[PDB]
Amino acid sequence: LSFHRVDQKEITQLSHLGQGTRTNVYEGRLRELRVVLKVLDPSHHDIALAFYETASLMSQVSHTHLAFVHGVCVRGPENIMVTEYVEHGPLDVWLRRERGHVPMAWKMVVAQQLASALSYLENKNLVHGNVCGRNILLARLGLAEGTSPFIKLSDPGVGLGALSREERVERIPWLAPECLPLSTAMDKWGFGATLLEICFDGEAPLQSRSPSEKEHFYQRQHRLPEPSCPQLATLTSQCLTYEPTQRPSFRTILRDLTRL
Ligand SMILES: Nc1ncnc2c1ncn2[C@@H]1O[C@H](COP(=O)(O)OP(=O)(O)OP(O)(O)=S)[C@@H](O)[C@H]1O
Ligand SMILES: [Mg+2]
Repeated sequence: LSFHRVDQKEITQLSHLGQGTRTNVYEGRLRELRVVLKVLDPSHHDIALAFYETASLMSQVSHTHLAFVHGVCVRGPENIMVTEYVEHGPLDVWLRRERGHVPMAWKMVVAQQLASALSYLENKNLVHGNVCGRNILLARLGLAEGTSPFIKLSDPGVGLGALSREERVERIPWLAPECLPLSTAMDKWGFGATLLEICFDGEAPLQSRSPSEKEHFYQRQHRLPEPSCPQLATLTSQCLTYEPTQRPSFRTILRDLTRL
């Protein structure tokens, strides 16, 4: 309910960027700010409500590493979330294109930035539910001498609670295992999975596997792979622990990363 209604006349739709979860995403302009326009598919009212819920919740938080949500445009039957365009796009796509050339120090800066934003959300007691490399956007590349990367975590889109089992399974291994059959504990697991994804240059474990085989992995409660670095491995394994209450707080995660 508490979100800004963007007028259709204030937005200009440019190029199609990709399909998202129940969406098509376009570059746009907001009268001018550079934005993305997330056009909801024709949906049951409960999906639209979950879409509105995200826009409302995201409009009331602020963080240097959270992408802005400008509001929602209702254009006839259409529902369009209007969010900040982040210059260099998704981290996973970028890492895959740049693989082999990204130092561990760079990855540790990015990790700390993400842990900072999630520590703030944990404090606000706000569930994200879609922490993954595709949703970490690069505002600054930080490869050049004297530079440092700068990320922004985007909104979760249609809230996890409204999605089907099939699309929850597709979100494995970022999806917390307790969510397969809503606590901020789930974002600790997504963080851990995103750290693995980053360490492996944008390739998450279990992505060459079928949906039924991802589901089976969780049902057997197999442990996800560890990175080579034992301190980093200690943190990822702690985050990627099946019992949610055994996952460390983001205050603790943040402290551990700062020493790395
Ligand atoms: N904030 C942004 N800035 C720049 N490009 C973006 C942004 N958000 C999305 N994109 C682009 O749009 C494409 C589709 O984005 P997705 O994140 O897959 O869509 P989505 O509607 O947010 O669905 P999710 O993340 O499953 S809830 C991405 O591959 C990016 O290239
Ligand atoms: Mg997204």
